[PDB]
Amino acid sequence: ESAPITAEDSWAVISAFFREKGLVSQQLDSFNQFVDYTLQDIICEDSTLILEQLAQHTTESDNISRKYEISFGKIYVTKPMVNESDGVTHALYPQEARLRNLTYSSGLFVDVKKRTYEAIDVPGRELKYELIAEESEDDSESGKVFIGRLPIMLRSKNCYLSEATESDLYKLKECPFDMGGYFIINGSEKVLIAQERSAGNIVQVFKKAAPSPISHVAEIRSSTLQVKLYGREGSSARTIKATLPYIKQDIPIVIIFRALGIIPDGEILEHICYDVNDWQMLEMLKPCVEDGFVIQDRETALDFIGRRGTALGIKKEKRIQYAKDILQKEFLPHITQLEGFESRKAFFLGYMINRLLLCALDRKDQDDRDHFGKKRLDLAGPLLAQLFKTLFKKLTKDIFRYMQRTVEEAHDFNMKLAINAKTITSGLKYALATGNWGEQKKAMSSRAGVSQVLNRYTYSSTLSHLRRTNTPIGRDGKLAKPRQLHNTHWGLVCPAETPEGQACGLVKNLSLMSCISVGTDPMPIITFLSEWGMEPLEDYVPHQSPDATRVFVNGVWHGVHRNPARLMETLRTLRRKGDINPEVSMIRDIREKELKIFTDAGRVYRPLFIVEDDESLGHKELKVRKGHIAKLMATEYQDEYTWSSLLNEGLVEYIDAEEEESILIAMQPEDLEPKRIRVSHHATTFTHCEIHPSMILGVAASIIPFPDHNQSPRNTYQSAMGKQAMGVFLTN
Amino acid sequence: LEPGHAADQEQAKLIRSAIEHTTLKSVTIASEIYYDPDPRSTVIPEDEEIIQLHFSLLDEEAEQSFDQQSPWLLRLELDRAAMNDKDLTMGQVGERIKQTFKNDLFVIWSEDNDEKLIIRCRVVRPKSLDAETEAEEDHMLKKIENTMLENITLRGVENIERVVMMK
Amino acid sequence: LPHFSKDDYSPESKGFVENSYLRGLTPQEFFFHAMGGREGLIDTAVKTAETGYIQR
Amino acid sequence: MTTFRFCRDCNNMLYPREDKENNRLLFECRTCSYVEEAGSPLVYRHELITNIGETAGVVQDIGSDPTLPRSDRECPKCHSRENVFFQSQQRRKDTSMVLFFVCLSCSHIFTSDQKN
Amino acid sequence: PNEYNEFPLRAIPKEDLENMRTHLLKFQSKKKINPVTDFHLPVRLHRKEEFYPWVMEDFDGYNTWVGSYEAGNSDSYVLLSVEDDGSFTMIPADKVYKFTARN
Amino acid sequence: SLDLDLERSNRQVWLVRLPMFLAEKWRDRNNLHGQELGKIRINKDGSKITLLLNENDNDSIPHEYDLELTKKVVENEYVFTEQNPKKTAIVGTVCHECQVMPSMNDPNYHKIVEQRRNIVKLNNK
Repeated sequence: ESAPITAEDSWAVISAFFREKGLVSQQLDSFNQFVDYTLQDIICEDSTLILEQLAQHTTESDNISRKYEISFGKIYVTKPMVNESDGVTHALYPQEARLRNLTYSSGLFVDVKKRTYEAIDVPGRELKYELIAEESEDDSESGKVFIGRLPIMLRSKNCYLSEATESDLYKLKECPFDMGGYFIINGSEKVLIAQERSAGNIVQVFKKAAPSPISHVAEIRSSTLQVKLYGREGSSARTIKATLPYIKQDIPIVIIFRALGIIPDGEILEHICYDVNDWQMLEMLKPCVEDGFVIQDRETALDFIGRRGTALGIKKEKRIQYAKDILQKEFLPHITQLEGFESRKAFFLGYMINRLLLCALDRKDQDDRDHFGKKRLDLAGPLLAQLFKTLFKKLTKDIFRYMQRTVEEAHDFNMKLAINAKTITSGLKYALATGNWGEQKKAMSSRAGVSQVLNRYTYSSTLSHLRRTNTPIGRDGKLAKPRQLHNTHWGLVCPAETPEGQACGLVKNLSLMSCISVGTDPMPIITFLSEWGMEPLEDYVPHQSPDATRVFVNGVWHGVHRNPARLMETLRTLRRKGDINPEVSMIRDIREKELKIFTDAGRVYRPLFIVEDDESLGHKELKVRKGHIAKLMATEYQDEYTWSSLLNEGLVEYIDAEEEESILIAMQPEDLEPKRIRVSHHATTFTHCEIHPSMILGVAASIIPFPDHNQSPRNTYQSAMGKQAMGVFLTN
Repeated sequence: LEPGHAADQEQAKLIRSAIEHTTLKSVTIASEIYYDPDPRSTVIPEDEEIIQLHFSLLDEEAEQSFDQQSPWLLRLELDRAAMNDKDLTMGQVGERIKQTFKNDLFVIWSEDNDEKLIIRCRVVRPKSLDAETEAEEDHMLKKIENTMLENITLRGVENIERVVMMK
Repeated sequence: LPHFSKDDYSPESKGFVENSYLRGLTPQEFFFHAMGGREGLIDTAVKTAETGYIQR
Repeated sequence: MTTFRFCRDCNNMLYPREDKENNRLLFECRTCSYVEEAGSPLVYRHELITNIGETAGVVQDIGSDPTLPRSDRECPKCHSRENVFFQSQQRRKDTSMVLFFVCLSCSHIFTSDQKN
Repeated sequence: PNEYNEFPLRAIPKEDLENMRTHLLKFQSKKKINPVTDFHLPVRLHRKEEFYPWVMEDFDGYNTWVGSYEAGNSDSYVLLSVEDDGSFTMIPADKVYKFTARN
Repeated sequence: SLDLDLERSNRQVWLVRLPMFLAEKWRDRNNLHGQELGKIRINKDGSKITLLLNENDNDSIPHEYDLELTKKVVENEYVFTEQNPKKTAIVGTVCHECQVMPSMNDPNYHKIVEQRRNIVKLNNK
């Protein structure tokens, strides 16, 4: 029962995987995340609306200043239903929406509370408002203000189809072979194809050809910061300059450090360079010190900043305050926004310029822009959140404008009249139907093709359509590198199946087991990380400990550490034992002494096995055994013991395209022990195994027989032509 | 090449050297900007041997101009291989054209037989320089040293980066 | 590829297919063959248009 | 090899200056009155081409990287036959393919090129 | 090796903390600065709520320190005041200020 | 309100870092009345330090934690107090830096880490 594993067990585990997740799980999970959590936060961002009407001083009775406060509360979502022209209300089902050209959607209810404050406007004195009237109907059903209608994706949590059995689907006349994952808009089925994006909060070092004085560039997007190094290699003149937002001329780096709060010159180099012995680092930083030593004053730099604003002739002190506020408000917002976090910003700027200068000293290379680990996929959820935020902002602006208008006439406003509930509904319906992802007024410049009409020609065509990703680069753009297949696509993208013509390589189809992460909070991770022996970045001195690992969380440096091996072992223990959900990625780079933790959304991951060293057998072996496979067979035939049972026991692990840079995988299980030509790989420190190589293929190419005896373009051609065969697209 | 020189490699390499663009920055393994406060004597033993060579080999005008030599030095440790590749004699090419161009930089230079080819490039300026000017030694000399490395052409024709032999 | 070791220069690790279409391709050489084919696919799909413009 | 020198008062780097009546070099801080006596006529250095031997880079805890290969060569110091080996980690274009071996036990660095 | 010493853990009541507001006073220097010699008593400390930075000037004006508030110190520090009985009393930390010397 | 009280500032003061939950639990006002709430134990070699909470406290909190040394020598840190221009008084100079971690021997660690799991699951973004 302690025996090794054979490929039959691999197919057993895959059978369990598809019996648990499904082929369209990504859309459903993104929609559930959006509806349950993000929708509440989008309104809670802008709950309070304030009107401050000062006294017109026309008469004594007009000397009272007024304040109006509007606040929002919970969100309630009903099951989809329709009200006919007669005013009768009945629950709407997909058949009626399809036949009658309706729109599958539901209604949204939000709590609203109002407050009125009145103060006596005494000139020369601060206004002291007092609570007088507060309208809050939380104790009655009239408090739920109807705000709009939201489309519903099939088979999601709200839809009636979620809990339907086979006889339920037949009496309602469903195809049991239908999976959901699409909207019904205007009586036609629509689907949202995943949209590819380049990640943010990651410093990237580039390079330039030299007809121009530019030599290197360091980029970060949080708001953008460019710290450029000018001066050719080997010359005496070295310049390092940063380009801040709303500052045009630009100013050097030592001036930035002086303005930021680090006055002494010796501390600058402790911020930049983390190795005392290296002399080339300081040699390249010498001209910066020489030029920045002339001015020991923040205020000259702040005067530099003040002149370049649109307003001209401002007094010096106001310019000082403005330039002071620019740093904490718009300079690297992804670290912090509130006041007093200057040490973190100074160290992060030092780290960025350190990495730029390291690349400038040929110790490393340019960042690869094609690496699939630096790309995120936007599903229905994020796109809906974007559009909902925009429309809600416009709607609340309109409410404020109308309420001001009715205050001008001294008329009480009806909250059920100030709201134009048609704005949200019309905007969402127009965006989903036309596909132009933007406002109706500015739809010309918005993204297109985001929403497409589902293809039902054959069943495999529906399957292939619900699993498609688009790379929003100009399809006539002559950039060859995004088109070509890249080393990081192993197991996450189908190599065979791609369109032909102008969309070659730009349209991608996932493999059978490449899921996507939903999103999770980073705060508990940071709290635990500081709990288990992490020194904060405030109390970090380079010279006391020059061999300290740096610690990152989603691209913001929080400090250092001294013994990282046990931290990684404990972190992976907790990730494997369910204390943290396995969608979080945790990489360690030994060569540069770095730790990176990612908890964001949009990362493609695939399952893999786990290799551990068994001393009783004297060598390594998988954690999985014949007992687990027997339990899987028992549960499958009984259709308990499921895929999550394997996951929580530390038998499988989800690996993205970034952690893969620091692992070793044995492809066949028998390759882990000490026709065709199969070579015995020299490795002996294996960490994971491939569940099965066949899964590196999509859904289209999983029907060719013996695909490896074929030239690859032939596999591509059949993956194309498999969507034009005639057959039973649905059993109903 | 010419009909006579076509079959022999040596005239071909002479022509190849005579065509390629050669500049000072390419021929210095260490064109190091050093402090040269008193060029009369140094601490490094290697340049000390070269010192007495020219100090017994300088004319009366050079003896008068001893004070014109900059308080900083272009100390040229020159690579033997690069110098011999372009058939570049140390003295004639190092000094004739360089002093002829603007009478800007004088040199104490050794014969090629020394194990370390060390040149001392000391710029020449009138003593009539202003007090504020004379105080800012480094300010003039770093700039003129950069303009010296970049803008002096020992031999060759412009814009031709490489020349290569083929059969 | 994640199945190799750092600084590997052997032919089988750098895209050499020692099998045949009658024998069968192992996964890694299958992947490398796929990239090789993708190159020519792209070539046709775009340089059709460029050559069209030149011809006109 | 010129080294930066910081003033003992405000940590600012010391600028050179000359003393004509004694003809001696000094380092002064432009912000305070500190002056210190120069010990050598070597203040600045500008090399052009780097004749640096290729370096293995960071070595600390390199034996726990599981993507690094192995070898059975014998240690020249502790006579152990297990070690890690890798190519030069400096990314110059023209670097040769000369290996570097780090011993498992004594953490000793050596190369496969035994040139006398 | 199991010999240990005994330090009881005491605290300071609310009546003393009400009129005693604590503030972490941090000086930036590369040298061990002590007020016994480097400060000529008395010292003048004022603010010229966190908008005005702290200013600590000596009687002769030679030693002037300007202190700014550093925020985001997520570590809630504690003060361990030693009493006459050798016990340690806890004092919660309210604010942290960093001082630098005037040029 | 100008002079500094240095008459009793000669004694060295420990610098200890407490965990967030433990520190917040120790900010309780009712327990500030000079009550003896815990004790420390120092090894003969001084490498291992154990903090044991007194039994007078509720059994809902772990009664054992361990301490680790960050810097063997700690310099240029002073502890002050300010009371009612405000009158300031230095308390002393900092001697050692130590950090608190939960003890594995006390099972209550798991419980609070269980609560940590309870913290992890509820909040979402």
